[PDB]
Amino acid sequence: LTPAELIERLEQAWMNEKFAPELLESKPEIVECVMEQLEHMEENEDLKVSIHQMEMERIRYVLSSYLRCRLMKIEKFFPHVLEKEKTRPEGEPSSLSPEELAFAREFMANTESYLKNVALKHMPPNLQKVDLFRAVPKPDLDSYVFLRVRERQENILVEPDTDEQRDYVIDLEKGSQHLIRYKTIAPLVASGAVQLI
Amino acid sequence: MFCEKAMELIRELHRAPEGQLPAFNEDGLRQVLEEMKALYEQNQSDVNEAKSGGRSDLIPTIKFRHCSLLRNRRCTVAYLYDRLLRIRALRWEYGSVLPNALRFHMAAEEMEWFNNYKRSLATYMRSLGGDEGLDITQDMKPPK
Amino acid sequence: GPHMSEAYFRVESGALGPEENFLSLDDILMSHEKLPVRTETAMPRLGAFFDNAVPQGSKLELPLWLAKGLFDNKRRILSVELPKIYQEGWRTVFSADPNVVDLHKMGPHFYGFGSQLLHFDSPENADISQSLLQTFIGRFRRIMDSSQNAYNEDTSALVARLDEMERGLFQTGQKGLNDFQCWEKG
Amino acid sequence: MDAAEVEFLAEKELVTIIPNFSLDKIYLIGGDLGPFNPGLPVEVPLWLAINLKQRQKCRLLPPEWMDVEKLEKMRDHERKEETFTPMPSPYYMELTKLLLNHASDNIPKADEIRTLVKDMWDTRIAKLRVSADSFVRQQEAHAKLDNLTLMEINTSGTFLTQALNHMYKLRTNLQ
Repeated sequence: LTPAELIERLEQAWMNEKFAPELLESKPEIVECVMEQLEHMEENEDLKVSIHQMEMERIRYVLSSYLRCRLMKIEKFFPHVLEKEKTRPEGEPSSLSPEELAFAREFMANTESYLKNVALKHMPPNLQKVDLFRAVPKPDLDSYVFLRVRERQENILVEPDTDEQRDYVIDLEKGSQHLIRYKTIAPLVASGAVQLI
Repeated sequence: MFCEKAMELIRELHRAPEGQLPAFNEDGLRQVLEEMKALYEQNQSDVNEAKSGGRSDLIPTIKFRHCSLLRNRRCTVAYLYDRLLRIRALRWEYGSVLPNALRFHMAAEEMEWFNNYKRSLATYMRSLGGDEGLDITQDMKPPK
Repeated sequence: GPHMSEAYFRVESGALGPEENFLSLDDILMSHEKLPVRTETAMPRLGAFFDNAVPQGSKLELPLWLAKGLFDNKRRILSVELPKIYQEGWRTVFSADPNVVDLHKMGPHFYGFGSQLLHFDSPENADISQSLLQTFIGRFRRIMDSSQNAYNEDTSALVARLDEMERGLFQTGQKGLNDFQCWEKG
Repeated sequence: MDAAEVEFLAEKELVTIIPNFSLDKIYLIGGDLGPFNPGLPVEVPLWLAINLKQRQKCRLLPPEWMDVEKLEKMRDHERKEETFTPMPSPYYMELTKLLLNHASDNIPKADEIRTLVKDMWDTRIAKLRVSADSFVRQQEAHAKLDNLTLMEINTSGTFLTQALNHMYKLRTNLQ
């Protein structure tokens, strides 16, 4: 994977994460390799130095934004992000890096402890327990999103409402742009077939 | 009747714009917890009169107090939770050290939650790369 | 801090769907709004708020959360009444021109409250539901035009007539347009 | 996503400059640039072009599509179409903005270009509101918008998705 391709995949993940209503798959290969590239370029005529530094800043910003985006999602849906990872089948791609997982567990422990000490333990006997998995909203997979097709895919399911007889299918042509519920095309975001914008 | 005090907590917060953190309402919190205590006690005796007096005619009043208990609890948790969401924003907007005027409106337990969050975040960011990882609380805007 | 709006993740509302969000401050304010109800049984030791009991068949205005709690398909404890604003008269009037109605005065959570009103399995549920949807569809354009300042009209008069959810949507349209214009300047 | 971030992406587009300095082929992550030679044309990322420009180390050349006559026809073509027509660039608003703000003295009839580009934008966003209104009135659950650019999509984007999200919930709150 070329350094150029690396930055390209970084920006793709950055955009997908921005618009997807749920936390997407962890991309260790990208974060780590980009971090290295940034450190290797830290090992530093002047015009050439300025230009290199300028590109570094561009890459830095994208990585930082992407990472902040993922932390925001982790914090908003911490109980669901943890439950999904706990039940993930061995072998399936994870949506949490080791560090994000630790961070999420800590956010959970910190919040439960706070709620327990400040109010929960002071409530009637059978009202002291609050299931945060049920109290905290889950990611709304029905959210609408715009996308760009980078790899052709036929038979995308469109479900206007609750009545299945209204369902129909469409084809996603390379280079086309669409507006649709995220839920139906979710697996295409994961594989790279489409790009959220 | 019941749960009016709990609503004061909610309104006070909802009126505070841009994540502003108003003073922790200790009295409101106390009074709600006290209302829940009373409600629980009255229901305990009534559920007893309905167990030793054939007062199944008290069930309506019983569920009534029960709904009020769940409501008081919902408001309490929502209030406290939202405040934590604003306190969390403080770390990103003002940094590791909070202005004392901002700390003044926080409860002792909230400062503790803040410090634990501060530490977890620092640890996370420190793990990103080789040397001191990466401070993602910086570079909030794209290069000029 | 003005830009602290991005680091503050308030729990959003869920009242437009099946259930409201437990931690949503807005849904909590919404479910506090009163609803017309008639008791189907006496409630001992409670008349003080309205054995010092509350007579059956009493006409009461109870907050939505309590009404929900004491309700069940059967008229066991309560029988719920639809607010006039969601009855045939008003929905026919809404049908003539959705934009003419002040949803702040008749709200402020018109869509949210009306959506949660469906939990009382009223015979008119289908009509209530269709009405909420068509009302939104009919005021959508006015909201997009104004929030994006398409005609250079003062938006103050429109904002005052928007329900809480519409105000949020309006704010988003304004934010997106404003952001672009400022980027356009400096 | 903010307009600034959309511009960030636009800044990756290649533009042609006339350097007034000498420089060896630089090896940047994402593409080698140059070599750079005085008075000779070379393609570089828009962000570099803008920086060098500010350093008074080059002059920017107007993209071929950034021409009055051409822009007038595109604008006219846009009006006759019900859907959105292919734009000269995926970032025409950004290239016009940045080029006129940092190299207007290098763009012929800059004022006329600014006016035409603005009218192109005004024409398209009006068409967007119209299209969105009919999309909503027919309660559609999907639409194709092949020629809308990122800046145009993003400016109305959050508004449109939130509105549709509210509608989807209103259309499914019974079943």
